This record gives sequence, structure tokens and C-alpha cells, in this order.
Amino acid sequence: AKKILVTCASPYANGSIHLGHMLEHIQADVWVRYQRMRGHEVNFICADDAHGTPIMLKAQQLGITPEQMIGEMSQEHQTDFAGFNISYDNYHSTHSEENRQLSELIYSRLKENGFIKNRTISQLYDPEKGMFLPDRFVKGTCPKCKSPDQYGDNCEVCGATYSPTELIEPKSVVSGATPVMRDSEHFFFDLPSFSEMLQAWTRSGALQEQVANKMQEWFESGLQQWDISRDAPYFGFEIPNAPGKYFYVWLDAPIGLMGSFKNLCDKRGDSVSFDEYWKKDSTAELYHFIGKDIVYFLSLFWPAMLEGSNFRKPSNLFVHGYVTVNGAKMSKSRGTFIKASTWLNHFDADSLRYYYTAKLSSRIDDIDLNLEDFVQRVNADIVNKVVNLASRNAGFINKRFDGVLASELADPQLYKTFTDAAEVIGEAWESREFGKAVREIMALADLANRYVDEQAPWVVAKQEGRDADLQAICSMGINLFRVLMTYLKPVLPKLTERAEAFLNTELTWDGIQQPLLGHKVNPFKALYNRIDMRQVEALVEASK
Ligand SMILES: [N-]=[N+]=NCCCC[C@H](N)C(=O)O
Ligand SMILES: [Zn+2]
Repeated sequence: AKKILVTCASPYANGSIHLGHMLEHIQADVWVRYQRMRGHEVNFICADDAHGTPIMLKAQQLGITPEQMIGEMSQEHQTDFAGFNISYDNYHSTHSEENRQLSELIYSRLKENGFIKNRTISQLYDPEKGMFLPDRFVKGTCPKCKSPDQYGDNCEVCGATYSPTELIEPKSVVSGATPVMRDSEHFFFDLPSFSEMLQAWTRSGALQEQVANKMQEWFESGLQQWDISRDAPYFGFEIPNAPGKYFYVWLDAPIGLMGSFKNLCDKRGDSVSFDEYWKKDSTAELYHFIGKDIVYFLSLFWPAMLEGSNFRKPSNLFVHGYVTVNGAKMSKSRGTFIKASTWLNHFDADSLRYYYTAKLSSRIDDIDLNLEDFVQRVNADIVNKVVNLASRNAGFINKRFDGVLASELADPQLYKTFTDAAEVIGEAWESREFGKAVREIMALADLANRYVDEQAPWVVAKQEGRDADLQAICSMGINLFRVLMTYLKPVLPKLTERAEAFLNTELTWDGIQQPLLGHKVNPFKALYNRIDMRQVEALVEASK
């Protein structure tokens, strides 16, 4: 009955999707699929973050227009996300007419309300290329240790940090020319004006404890005005009434989510939903799944921008940690910096979705993909606990009972124990306590397999006149499988489709209250095969 708009952080167009991105998109998708299972109106929205100096320069290097380049990466990204079954209702681009209009609208409202300031700043400028240089596009000699070819505000030899203006014999990374300081008028968003409102939100109790504590650190350090303009040449949106000035990519990026929803509504011919979700009086819920590295933008700048332009603010922010492989940050040299596209050449999407989900929680802690554990856990939980309930019982049903399940539950009490768990498991999915949900589900899977072992179908099957007993036992196991797969439906989309084909029924949350009785099931190839370390080693080698 609820109206829910869920988003993920837009990936930058100048890089491929990797395991880090996947943690976020998978976490959001699991939540979204669960919400849909409970009957809510859900809109899962995302887009590609396509603006900025890095993108402009990359396109020039490739000898193609930025439009062509971002279009190609947009397609690559969507192909990868589709491969992992991330169920977006719309995947748009920050480089769109919807975002241009909404960005200009919000800026205009902020300006009229007195939240935009004008001030001149001094910045390194490449006189040959003819452009201001972001810090990472300036290189030179470290002022401290004198090591050459250091980039930006830090030295990778002695570890010193400094303003790029301190670099000795500075050189433009773009042209090799010596940059010089040049003045430029910039537009600033008055974030400080929203301090009280933001502090009230922080203490409201909606945000994760860890996020709130971090925000207090930021309030203590003090909020500052935000530089939201960038000089031409730039790939982005030009600022109205300010020739040669553009909106900094980060200003238009989150607005791109609004743009993506507007685009969806417009394509659907829906003239009412945009305002219903974004106006101040909205009764719809808005959630953003994001990583801790961008919390400053989404928890401070964003709500302030919306407030200042008369739009509703986020209902909540769901923050996740970093993804590590084998306990450490992804390493290219070790072949642990894994691309989403590469992953799919070796393993299926469900395996990673399951592993991440088993480790995820409502906190911001990092999630570790230990490859040895990945093999053991997938084989133990998916193949040996859940799918086992179907694979060890389906054969007898198809071969000896024409594929027809028993007319009654052999153990109603046990079945009730399984359906009684729906409340706690659903609450776990709802609260994003994924690890807890999986633990509950697997504990039930253990009970199901214990039941089968107690009945010993491999013994009953060889004994005279025990046909009825065999059908009863095997049918009971299949019904327990039906329940478990329902609880796991948000997690394993593909295995779920195969399970639904086998069971000849769509799995719904409430449907578990009615077991499958005197019901025909279909034969199946192999619902889920085992994986091994040889495959893991191949994945790593292919990633080097
Ligand atoms: N959520 N949200 N708003 C926009 C997020 C933009 C994310 C950015 N492209 C990044 O990769 O850090
Ligand atoms: Zn140094």
C-alpha cells in the first residue's frame, strides 16, 4: 500500500562496474524485491553520472564526443547490472533534458531564496590547453622530499600532503605546460544556512547510528559554503545567465535521480506521480542506498538543496561499507580488483548475491568477499541445504508418483514452524538485517534436512509396500523447499525462477500459508551446481 522510491548511487561514466558497485546495487535490489513481494508500489531508480572534467578529457583522448563515450559506457553498465538481475524500473543519465531542467529549476529557486553566493577564487590554470586544473590534473616535484612526478595534493614517496600550488616545477597533466594561478568567479551554495535543520535531522533517530556520529564530526568542524560552479571548457550543464559557467557535476548528480524518475513518469504517460513523490506534502517514501564515501553529499548538501528549492527530503539514507576481497582492499596486482563483467564469465549472479546478503547488516561495516569462504558457503548453503531439499526428493515424486505431491502434509506441525518464521524473516529483510534473515532461513533449512534424515527416504524407497510413506516424506520436503525459496526470492532471482518452474507455481509471500497438495510438479535438469577453487583461481588470473 506504500509508495516507495529507492535509488542507488549513480556510477561514473568513465569507469567499468566492479564488485564495489555490485555490493550496493545488490543490497538495494534485495530490499526492493522484498518490498514488491509485500505488495507495495516501488520505483527503483538509478542513472549514469555522466558529467565532469575527467569525462570531458577522456573523450578528447579517445577522439570521440563525450556524448558518444557516455552512451557506450551507459550501455556497458546496464548490461552488467542486468546480468546481476538488478531490477531497476528506470536507468537514465544525468546528461538528459529532464536533469537539465530540474537542475536549472533547483538552482533558480535556490538563487531566488538567497542561498547562492558569488565569490572570486584563485586556481591553477593551464594557459596552453586553456582550462582550470582540478588538483589531480597537476603534477610536479614534492616540495618536501623533492621526488618527481607526484600528482595532486600528496606525495606517494614520502607521504606528505600539500596544496598543488606548493609543487615544484608544476606541470599540467593535460598538456605538460606550466600552470599559473588565475582568478575566476564562482557560485557557492549556502549550506551553513541549513545547519539547524540538518542537525535536527541527525538527532531524529532515522539515520544509522554510525552515520549520525559522523555527521556530528562534520558539524563540529563547521559547515562551509559549497563551490558549485566550474568554468568552461566543461562537459555538463551551463548555468543560466552566466556565460562560460557550468554546474559542478556533484550539484546535478543527485538531481539526476529526480530526472530519472521524471523520465520514467513521462515515458509512462503518468502526469501525477512525479509531484506525488517529490512535492513537500508527499506521503511517499524516499530512500537512497549509498556508500560511506559520499555521505557528505547526500546527508548535508542534498537535503539542504531540496529544502531550499521546495522539494521533499529523503525519508532515510541506507549506508554500506567498502567491499574487500580476502580481507583487504581490492588489489589489481593480486587480481582481486574484479569487474562485474569478469565475474559473470566465471560464476552466476546468484552466488555473489547470496554471499553479500549473508554478510550484510544494518551497519556501515565493510563486507569481505573471502574467496575460499565463498566456495564453501555457496556449496554448503545453496547446494547442500536449500536446493538439496528439492533435489533429494523430486526424483521419487516424478518416477514413482507421476510427479504428483501428497494430498496432505506429513508433518503439519513442522510446516507451521516454517510459516511462523515469516514475520521475523520479513522484519529482517525490512530492517536490512540481511545476515540475520539468512541465518534464520538456513536454520530452518537445517531443520528441514534433519526431518528428511529422520524419515530416511533412501531406506523407505527400498522397502515393500511403503510407497505411501515415500510420497509423504518427499512431498513434505518439497513443501519445506517451497517456503525456503519464498524467503530467499529477493536474494536469488534466477534460482527462484527455476524453482517456480519446478513447482509449477509463482512464489508469493502469503502463498506459503497454502501448501502444495495433490499438486503436479515438473522434472528438472539441475537447480544449482557446486563451484570450486579452480574456478576462483581462474577468476583471479583473469582479473590480473
Ligand atoms: N545517490 N546519489 N546521488 C548521486 C551520486 C553520485 C555518485 C558518484 N558518481 C560516485 O561514483 O561517487
Ligand atoms: Zn615527498
